[PDB]
Amino acid sequence: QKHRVAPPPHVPGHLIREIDAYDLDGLEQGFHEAWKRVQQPDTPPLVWTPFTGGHWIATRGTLIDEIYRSPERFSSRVIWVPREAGEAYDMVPTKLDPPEHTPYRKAIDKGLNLAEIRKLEDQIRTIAVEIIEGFADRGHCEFGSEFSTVFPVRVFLALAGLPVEDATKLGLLANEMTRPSGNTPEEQGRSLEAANKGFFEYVAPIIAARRGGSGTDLITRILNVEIDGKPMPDDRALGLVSLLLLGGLETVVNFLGFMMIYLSRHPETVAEMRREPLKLQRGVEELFRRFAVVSDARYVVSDMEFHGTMLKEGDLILLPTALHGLDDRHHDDPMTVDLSRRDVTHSTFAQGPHRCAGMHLARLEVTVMLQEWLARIPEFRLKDRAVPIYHSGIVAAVENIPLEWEPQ
Ligand code: HEM
Ligand SMILES: CC1(C)[C@H]2CC(=O)[C@]1(C)C[C@H]2O
Repeated sequence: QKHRVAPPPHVPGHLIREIDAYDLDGLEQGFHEAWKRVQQPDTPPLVWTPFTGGHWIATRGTLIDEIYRSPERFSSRVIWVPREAGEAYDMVPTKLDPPEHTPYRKAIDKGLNLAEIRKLEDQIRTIAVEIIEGFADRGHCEFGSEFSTVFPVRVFLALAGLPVEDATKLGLLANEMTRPSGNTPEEQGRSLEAANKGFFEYVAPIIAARRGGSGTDLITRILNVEIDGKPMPDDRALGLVSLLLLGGLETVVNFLGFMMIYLSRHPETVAEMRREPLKLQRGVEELFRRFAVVSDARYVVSDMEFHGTMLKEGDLILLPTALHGLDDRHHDDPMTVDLSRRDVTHSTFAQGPHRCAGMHLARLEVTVMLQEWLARIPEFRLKDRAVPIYHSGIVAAVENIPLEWEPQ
């Protein structure tokens, strides 16, 4: 039974749509397919749902892109639905608008910029190869539990200088951040609050140990960047390091599952990558267009009319990033991966000042993964009659991906 709120006076009945971002209609056929059901030919650009506390949903790529690019009109002071969870959320610098955001993003970029990420290629490759060689001769694996949940976590924990044994603890907190438990906005607010506290408890001793530290790990490097000519304050550092863990543990893991389910059903596309290695390298961004996983929100700063829609200060707008990359008004045949597509524009990493700081790392992990996978498992398929299981939320998830091949 679903919790419902009544529409506020400024929301007209013709814009109401019953959409549950934490359990989308049609989700059993796929996360991306379920969001695409919302984006019908005559669907208004902004629709309002009475679920998850009541909130708007942007249904077209142009609005999603514009909202992300417009922090003065759409603030990050709340970026989660329901509102109770968004108010409890404390990660840095995602809760900040410019100019407070700027010095912290500069600090993060010191650790995650493209030049720094390029240095990581070979250690990423050795992690990938080690895992793949564990099952490549077997002729089958469960891709989720044997690879996609293992490879990016091992990469990030090594990069962050953290013990691999912490993977389970951190994954459980991350699950409750992005798909918080509860049948009620207040309940989900409390679940996110508890997970966010778990992250802060975990990172606080690490921060204390690495301030002024001599380590070369990502945390030491970012933590010791000065903010306004001074050491980063404790409150900001806790949210900053927690956000790095959240991005490192619950983004690429889920992206890889969706990507691999598609490739397993499209052997002609896999064969193109095999025959043309540059098409793989140049085609990775088209994968990011096609397999968005994040759906988060912004806070309407002022009463306004936006794309013909009356919004009130404090209204929340959910931005399902899949509805940019998969918008048929932006991309012809949007559900098809076309490695040669010239225009790959998407909001999978969002836009504007908060555009994903980890995107260089994400791109490199995916590129190295495909290169090492195809070198050892060049052909593969989804097990006959297998049914992946899908979850929707602020970050989408998929599990049960049994793959099969003839060992080479
Ligand atoms: C498939 C992979 C990934 C996707 C789809 C993704 C998506 C996103 C999105 C949509 C945002 C903007 C959130 C908002 O402000 O509303 C973001 C921000 C961010 N991401 Fe990623 N991300 C990915 C990988 C990573 C990785 C591996 C890291 C490594 C730590 C990371 C770190 C960050 C950080 C620090 C920010 C905050 C940037 C800021 O506020 O200025 N992300 N990401
Ligand atoms: C929405 C995000 C994916 C993005 C900002 C968050 O809080 C994330 C959950 C991690 C980071 O990459």
